[PDB]
Amino acid sequence: RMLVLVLGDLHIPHRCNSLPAKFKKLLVPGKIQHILCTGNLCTKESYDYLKTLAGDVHIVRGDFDENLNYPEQKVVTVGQFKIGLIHGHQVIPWGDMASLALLQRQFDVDILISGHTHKFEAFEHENKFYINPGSATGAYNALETNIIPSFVLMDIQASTVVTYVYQLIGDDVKVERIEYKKS
Ligand SMILES: [Mn+2]
Ligand SMILES: [Mn+2]
Ligand SMILES: [Mn+2]
Repeated sequence: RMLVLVLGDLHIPHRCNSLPAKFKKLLVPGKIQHILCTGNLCTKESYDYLKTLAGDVHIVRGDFDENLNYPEQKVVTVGQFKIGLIHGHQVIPWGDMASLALLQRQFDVDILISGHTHKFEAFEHENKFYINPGSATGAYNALETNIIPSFVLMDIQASTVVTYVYQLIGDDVKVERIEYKKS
């Protein structure tokens, strides 16, 4: 059993001063084994925060993120799951076959994670799982202001992943539980 935090698009401090208090209340050191961050933290402060939560922090570079030592994309292995991580503002030209061939690697995973849109999605398709954790600070994107702050915890065990989506909907924290099993 491994617990994974999936979040991103915090945009601190430029669109948000910090993670929603109600979310910080839920995140304590010593629980989570891995953090996958879709980028757009926008500062070392947040990275340092995440490192207090878990040692194994995988983050990728989002549009305009300062750090260069952040890979654009990665494939991580947790349990028996290959997990692909990319910010999601790449938006690749089809006709560029070479880049396309490289992409194969990112599509050939059990769990695909990306961000950028600040809009949460989670669903299983053809024995793969797709997650967009949305914005943990509910930061606005260029398209709209009312973004439900959300993040995801994945509990991974063997060939099963239970994904818990947390959303700050007004006053309260709502949780949907989504089960994904690989065959
Ligand atoms: Mn963003
Ligand atoms: Mn972005
Ligand atoms: Mn299944």
